[PDB]
Amino acid sequence: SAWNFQELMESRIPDYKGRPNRSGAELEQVKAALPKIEFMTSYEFDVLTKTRSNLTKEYSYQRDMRLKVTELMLDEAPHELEGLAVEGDAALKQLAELKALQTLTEYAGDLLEGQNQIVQRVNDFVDSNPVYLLDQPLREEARWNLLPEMDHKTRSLVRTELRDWLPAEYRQTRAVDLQQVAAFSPPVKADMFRAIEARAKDAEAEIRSLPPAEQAGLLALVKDNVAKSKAFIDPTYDITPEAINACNDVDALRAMAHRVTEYSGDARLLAIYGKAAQLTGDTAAQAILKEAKDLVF
Amino acid sequence: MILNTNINYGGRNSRLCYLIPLMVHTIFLYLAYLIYYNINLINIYLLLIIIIFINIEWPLVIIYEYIYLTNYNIQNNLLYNIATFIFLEILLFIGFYWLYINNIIHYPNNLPYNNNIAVNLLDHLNHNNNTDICLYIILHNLLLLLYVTLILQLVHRYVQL
Amino acid sequence: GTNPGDIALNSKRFTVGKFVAWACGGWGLKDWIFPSLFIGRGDGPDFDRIVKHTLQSSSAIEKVNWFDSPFACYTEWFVEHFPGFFDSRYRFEMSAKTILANKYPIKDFPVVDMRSWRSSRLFDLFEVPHPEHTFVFGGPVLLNTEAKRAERLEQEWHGKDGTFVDVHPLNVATESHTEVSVIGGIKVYNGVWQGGKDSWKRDSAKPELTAPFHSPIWYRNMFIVKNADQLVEHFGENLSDETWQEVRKEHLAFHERFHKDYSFA
Amino acid sequence: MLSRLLHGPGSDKGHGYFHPDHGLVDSAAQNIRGPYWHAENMQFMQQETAAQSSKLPVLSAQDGKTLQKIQLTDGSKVPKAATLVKWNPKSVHQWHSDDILRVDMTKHPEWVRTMRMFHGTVWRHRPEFRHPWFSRGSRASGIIMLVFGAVAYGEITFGKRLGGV
Amino acid sequence: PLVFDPKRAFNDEIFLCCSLCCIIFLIFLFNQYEEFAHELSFDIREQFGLGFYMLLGLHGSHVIFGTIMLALLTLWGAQGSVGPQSHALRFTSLYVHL
Amino acid sequence: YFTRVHKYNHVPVPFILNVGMSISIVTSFVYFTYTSLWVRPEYDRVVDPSKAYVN
Amino acid sequence: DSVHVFRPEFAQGKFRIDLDQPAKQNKLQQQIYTLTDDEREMYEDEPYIGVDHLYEAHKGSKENPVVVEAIGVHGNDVFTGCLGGCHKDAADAVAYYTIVPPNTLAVCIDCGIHFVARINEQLTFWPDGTQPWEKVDFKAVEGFLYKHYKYGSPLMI
Amino acid sequence: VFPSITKPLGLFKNLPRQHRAARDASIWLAILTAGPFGIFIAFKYYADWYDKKLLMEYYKDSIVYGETYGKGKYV
Amino acid sequence: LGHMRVGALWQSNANSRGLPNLLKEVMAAEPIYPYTHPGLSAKQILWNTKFNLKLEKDLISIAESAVQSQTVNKVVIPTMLTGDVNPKSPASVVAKDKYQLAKQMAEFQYKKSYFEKPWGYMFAYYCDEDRARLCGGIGYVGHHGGGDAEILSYTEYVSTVVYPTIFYMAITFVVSLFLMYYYIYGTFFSSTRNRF
Ligand SMILES: CCCCCCCCCCCCCCCCCC(=O)OC[C@H](COP(=O)(O)OCCN)OC(=O)CCCCCCCCCCCCCCCCC
Ligand SMILES: CCCCCCCCCCCC(=O)OC[C@H](COP(=O)([O-])O)OC(=O)CCCCCCCCCCC
Ligand SMILES: [Zn+2]
Repeated sequence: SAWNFQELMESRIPDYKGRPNRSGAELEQVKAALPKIEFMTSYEFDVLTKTRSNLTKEYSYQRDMRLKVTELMLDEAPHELEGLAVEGDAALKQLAELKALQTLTEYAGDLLEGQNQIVQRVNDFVDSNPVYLLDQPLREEARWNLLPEMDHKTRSLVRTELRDWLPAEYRQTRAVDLQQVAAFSPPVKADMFRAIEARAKDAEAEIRSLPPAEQAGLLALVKDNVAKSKAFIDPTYDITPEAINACNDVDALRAMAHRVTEYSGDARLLAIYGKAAQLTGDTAAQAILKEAKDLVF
Repeated sequence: MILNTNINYGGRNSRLCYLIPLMVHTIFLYLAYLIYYNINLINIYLLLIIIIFINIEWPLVIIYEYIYLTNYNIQNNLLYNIATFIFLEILLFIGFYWLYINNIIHYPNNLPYNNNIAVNLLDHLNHNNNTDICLYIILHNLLLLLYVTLILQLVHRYVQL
Repeated sequence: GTNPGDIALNSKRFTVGKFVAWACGGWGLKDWIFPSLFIGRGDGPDFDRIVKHTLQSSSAIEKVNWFDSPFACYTEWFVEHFPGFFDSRYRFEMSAKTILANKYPIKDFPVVDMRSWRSSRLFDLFEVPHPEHTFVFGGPVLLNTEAKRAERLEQEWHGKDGTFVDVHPLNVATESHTEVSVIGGIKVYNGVWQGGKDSWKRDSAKPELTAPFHSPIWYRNMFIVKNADQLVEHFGENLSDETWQEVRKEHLAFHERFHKDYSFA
Repeated sequence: MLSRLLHGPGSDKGHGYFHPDHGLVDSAAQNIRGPYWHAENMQFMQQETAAQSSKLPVLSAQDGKTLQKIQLTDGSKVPKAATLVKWNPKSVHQWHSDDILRVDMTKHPEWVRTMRMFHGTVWRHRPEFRHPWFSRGSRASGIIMLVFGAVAYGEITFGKRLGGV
Repeated sequence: PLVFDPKRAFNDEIFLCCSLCCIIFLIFLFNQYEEFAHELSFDIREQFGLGFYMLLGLHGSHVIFGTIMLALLTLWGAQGSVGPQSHALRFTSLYVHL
Repeated sequence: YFTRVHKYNHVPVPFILNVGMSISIVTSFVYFTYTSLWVRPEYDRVVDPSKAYVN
Repeated sequence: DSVHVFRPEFAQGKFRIDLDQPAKQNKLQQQIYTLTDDEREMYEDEPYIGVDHLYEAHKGSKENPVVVEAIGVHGNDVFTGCLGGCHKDAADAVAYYTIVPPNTLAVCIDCGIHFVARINEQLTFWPDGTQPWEKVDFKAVEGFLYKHYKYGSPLMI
Repeated sequence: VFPSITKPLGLFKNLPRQHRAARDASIWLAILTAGPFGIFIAFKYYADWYDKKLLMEYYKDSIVYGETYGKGKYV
Repeated sequence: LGHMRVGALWQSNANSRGLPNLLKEVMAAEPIYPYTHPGLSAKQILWNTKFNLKLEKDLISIAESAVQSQTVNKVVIPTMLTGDVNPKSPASVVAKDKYQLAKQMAEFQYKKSYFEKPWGYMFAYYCDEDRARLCGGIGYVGHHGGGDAEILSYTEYVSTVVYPTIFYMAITFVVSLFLMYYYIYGTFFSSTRNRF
C-alpha cells in the first residue's frame, strides 16, 4: 500500500461462457420472430463477394486519382514528344520517342504515389486520434477499447463516424467492380456492351479522319481493344443458349458448365445441365434440376 | 501538433554528470588537507553552502520533468530505484552492526577489572552491564520516533484512499 | 576496400607519414630494406585477372545493361571478385524481363540488399558507425502479435473454466458490418473497415499508367528477408522447392567453368 | 504470502492487483473515469456556467458552447436546490456528463504552476536552463571546485600551504 | 497570477503532517546531541564506545537527511504540489519508516 | 512450430556404446572411491603399552 | 452532508497523452508472455478446430499476409521479428529480428511468410492544456497536417 | 526428465496444470537437496559411532579412563 | 548555419534507405514498352491510352449508376462468431476434383516456365553478389562453409558424431585413471610401493 507498481491498464482475459441456453418457449419465440430465411452455400457467398475487377482492392478516390493523373499526363505528352532529335534511322527515332514517353509516365507515377501516401497519412492520423473526432457516447467506448475488443454495434458506429469525419475525397470505400455488377445484373452487362460498341464506332470514325497507315494501325488497335474489353466485362458472353443447344459434346458441355460456375452460376447452368442430362439419360439429375429451378433459381 | 516518441524517458544532458563527482573530490581533498595541516583550507560553512547549492538542481529538474515527462513506466522505474537505494542503506546499517557486535557476541574478554562472584557485591555485573548508556532518554527518543512512524503511515494511507 | 587518395605524395621514399608510422606504428626499416616481403604485391586491382574474367565471358557481356546502371562504377570490382559476373548478370536481367513480359497483372520482383539479413542481436541490423540515437520510436514489433494467443493455456493459468473455448454464439446482424454493397438487387453486408491494414494491397504496387483498364500492369517490389544461418530457403508460393532444387543444380553446373581453375588452398 | 508481499496476484493467480480497501487504488481509472470504488456512498449533484472564463489565456482555446455546457458550484456547501444523481459503477460515461455540477479548479496553485510552465515561460529543452541565474551559480561552483582541487593538490605535495606568500 | 495562500496551505493535510514530522525529527536530533556531549563517559576511542558511536552517528546522519526530505516535502505541500500518488511522499514515508 | 518438445528428435543409443559407457563410468567411480576412501594406509596406529617411558 | 472534490492529476505532456487514450498507449507498453516448457508441451498436442486449415489460405499467404504496424517517422525502416520456428526448418531458440522498408510486401524465406510491416506516425495535439474538449473539425487539423508534411514537427522526447 | 511425483501420488489435484507442475518442481528441488546432506550426516554419525567403539576397545582396562571412555559414557 | 535543408522531403539516410526500384536498375537506358506494349510506337500507345481511358470512364459511370439506383430484393448477412471482426473467407485454395487438378497443373507449368525459374536465378545471383561484396578482405567469406560442407540432420549428427565421441571420452577416462594411479604410486590398489 506504500508502493504502487501499477500499469496504465491491466490486461483483459476473455470470459467465454458459451452459446445461449434458450428454453422451448424462448426457442419458439425466437423462431416466430425470424424473417423468411434462405440459407446460402459458401459458394454462393464466394461468387457474390469474389474479387474480379478491382484486383488491388483500391478505394474510390485512388482510382479517381489514377484516372485524373492519366488525363493530365496525356495532356502533356505531345509537348514532351515534340522536337526530339537523334542521329539514326526511323527505328532509332521510334525508340527515342518510346524512352521519352517512359520518362514522362515515370514522372507522373511518382506524383500519384506521393498523393496516395498523403491521403493515407491523413487517414492514419484519423485512427491515431479517435477520441478527438468522436462525440458522446462513442468517445469513451473508443477510449477504453480497441477495435477487436468492442461490441459489434459500437464498433460499427465508431468506424462509420470516424470515416465520415473526413472530406468526401478521403473516405476509404472500395470501388465498384464492373465485372461483378455486370455478372449479377443482365441489363448492366447489356448497357456495358452497348457502351463498348458505341465507343468503338466513334473511334473508327475518328480514325477514318486520319492518314492511311495510322488508319490501319489504329483500326487493329480498336478491334483488339473491343475484343479484350468484352472479355474483361463478361468472359462467358459467348455461352449463349443458342450455342448450348448447338453443342452435342459431353466434354464441351462440361467445359461450359465449369466456365459458367466460375463466373456467376446462373440459370445457364440449368440449361447446360439439362442438355447434358438428356444426352446421357440421368433421371436423378433431371429431378434435381427441377428442384433447383423451383428453389435455387 | 507534435510527434510522439516511445514511452521511455529519452534523457537530457546535464551538468550533474560532473558536478557531483567534483563535489566528492572537493570533500575528500578537504579531508586530506585537514589531516595534513590540521587546518581548513576553506571555511566549513562555505563548503557546506557550496554543497547545498550544487544539489538544488535535483528538485528543479524533478519538478519540470514531472510536469512534462512522466508516465507509469517512468514512475515504476523511479520506484524500483528507490527500493534499491533503501536496500543499500539497510546493508550499510548491517555492516556497521557487524562492526559493533563483533566483540560483544564473543562473550569471553580480557578485562582490566574483576568480574567473578563472591569477591565484591558488584563485581559479578561488571562485564555484563554498561550502566551509563542513557537508557531513559533513549526510551524517550524511541517514543518520539514511534510517534513519527505511526502518524506518517496514518496520513499516507488517508491521502491515498 | 581502400581508396589510396593521392598516389603521388605517398610514393616518395622519405615522408612525414612514413616517419610518423615508424615512430608510432605501421612502418619500419623492414619496409625500406625488404619491400618485396612486407609490401610485396600490395592491395589493388588485378588487371590480369580482370582481363582473364572478361575474356572468359560469353556474348552475355554484350547483351547486359550493366554499363548504364547506377552500379556501373563498380564494374572492375565485380569483374575481378565475382567470377562469371556477366553471365549471371545476364540471367538476372533476362529473369526480370521475362517476369515483366508475363500474363499476370502484378509483376513481383525480388529485392535483396544489406537489409535482407535477419539476426538474433539487434545491434547487427544498424549501419556502422551506429547512429547516436537508436530505437527512439520504440523497439521491434513481433509478427507473432498477430497470431491467435494460446487461449486454452491462458484460461488454465488463471483457474478459469475454459470448457467452451471453441463454442461461440453465432452472430448474424446488420449492425456488425460497415462495408455494404448492392450487387444485382442484393444488399450484401460483408466486413468492417479496419484502417491501415485494409489498404496493404494498393500501397504495395505501382501502376503502369499507359496500360489499359482491361489489361492492367502493376509493378511490385517484394522484399526478401533471410537468416543466412539456415542453409534452406522456403519461398512459399513464389518458388516451389522442386523448382528451387532444379535451379540450384543448373546454376552450379553452368557456373563451373568460371570456378574450376582456382584453388582455395 | 510472498506473491502478495512482492505485489503479485497472491494465492489465486487469476486475481487482480488492486485492493482499494487498504489504499492500493487505480490512479489511471481515477483520472479517466473517477474513483468508482467510492460509488456506493457518493452521489453526483444535478441542478453560474464556465462561460465567464471564456476570455482567459488558457481557456480561450475552447469553444464557447463547450464552456457554456459546464455548470459550476462554490465547492464548499451543498446547494439545497440541487438534486442528487446516483453514481453508477461499470459506467464510464457518467464522469464526463455535462449535467452534473463541477468546481472551477483553475485558481489552484498547481494548475497555475503547470500552465505557467507551458504558457508563461520561454520553452527551454533543459529545466536547469529554465532558471538562468541558478545555472550561472552552478557553473561557477564547478569552476570553483576545480580551482580548489588544483590548489589543494599543489599545496599538499610541496609542503607549503600558500598562506605565507 | 500565482500567489501563496496560507489558508489553503493550513487546510491541507500533507503540509501539517510533514511539518509535524520535521519538528519531531529536530527534537530527536537535539535530544540525541544532548546525550552525546553531557551524558556519557566513554568516547569514540574505546572498544565498545567506538562501535556504539559509529552506529548512532550513522543513524543520526540518516535522521538529518530525513529531516531535509521532510522539510522539502513540507515546502511542496504548502505550495499544493504534492498529490495523493506522489513518489516524493512514498520515498519520504519509506525512508522515515526505515 | 515448437520443434524441441519431447515428441521430436529422439536418438536411441546403440547397445554397444551404451554398454561401454555404462561399464566405463561404473568402473571409474568404483575404483576412485575405493582408492580414495578404502586404500588409505598412512592412517596406521600401533597399539603397544610397552613402548611408553617414564624416568 | 458535504461536498467533496477529488484532487485531479494536473500533469500534462506524456502523462496526459497516456490518460487521453489509454487503449492505444497500453497496447504500446503492455507486456505479453510466451509459453514455458510444460506449456509448450501442452500446446503442441492441442487439436485443430475444424477442417478449415486443410482448405483455407493460412495467415501469411501472398494474398493474406501478416500486416503489422509500428510508430515512427514516415519512410523510416521498420523493425519487426519472429519468435522463431514459424517452420520446422527454422530456428526457434531466440527471437529473430528484421529491418524492412515500410508499406511493402516482404517475404521471410526462412519460414515462407509474407508480411506488411508499416508505419503510423503518432501525430497528436501539443499537450499544454489547450487540447480540445469537444469534437473538432478538419480545418485546423488540415493546417497542422499540411505543415507537418511539408516541414515536419518536433519530437516528444 | 524429472517425472511429476504428484501425479502417481495424487497430490494437488485441485490446481491447474501449470501450478501443479510448479509444485512438482519444488518437490524435486527438495529431494535433490536432501541427498548430499544425508550422505554427509550418515558419514559423520558413523564416524562418531566408530570413535565410541575405538574408545571402548582401547580404554577398557585403563584406570584413568576405565569408567568414562571404557564404558562410552562421555566419549 | 551552413547549408540548411529546405523542406522535409524524403532523404536517404541511416534510418531510411527506401524501397529499391529493381525494374529501373535492370532496364537502365532501355525502354520498357517494347515488352509491355510490343509492336506499338509512342503515338499509338498514347492514342490507345486515350481510347481506353474514355471507355473506362463510361463503364465506371454505368456501373455506379446501376449500383446506386437498384431496388433491393434480398439482404445477405454472413454468419460470424461473436467478437470476430470479419467473417472467414469462403474460398478454398486446394483443388477438390480432378478437373481442378488439371487446371492447376497447367497453371503450375506456366508459372514454372514464366515466374519461378526467373525467381530462382535472381536469388542465385543475389547470393553470389553478396559473396562478391563481402569478398576481397572486407568480410569473412571463404573462412567457413562452401559447397563441400557436410551438413547432417540432428538425428544423424547425434547418432554418428556425438555418441561415439562420448564413448571414446569415457574409455579415455577409465584408462587414464588407472595409468595415472599406477604412475604416481607404483601399484594399482596398494597406494605407495615399498612403503605399505
Ligand atoms: C556446516 C558444516 C559443519 C561442520 C563440518 C562437520 C563435519 C563434516 C562432515 C563429517 C564427515 C566426514 C567423513 C567422515 C568419514 C571419515 C571418518 C571415519 O569414518 O572414520 C572411521 C575410521 C577410523 O578408523 P581408524 O581409527 O583409522 O582404524 C582403527 C582400526 N582400523 O577412519 C579412518 O579409517 C580414517 C582413514 C581414512 C581417511 C580418508 C577418508 C575416509 C572416509 C571414509 C572412511 C570409511 C570408509 C567407508 C566408506 C566406503 C568406501 C568404499
Ligand atoms: C562433453 C561432455 C562430457 C561430459 C560427459 C557426459 C556424457 C553423457 C553421455 C550420455 C549418453 C546418453 O544419452 O544417455 C542415455 C543412455 C540411455 O539410452 P536411451 O534411454 O536414451 O535410449 O544412457 C546410457 O547410455 C548410459 C551411459 C551413461 C554414462 C555417463 C557418460 C560416461 C562418459 C564420461 C565422460 C567423462
Ligand atoms: Zn519466421
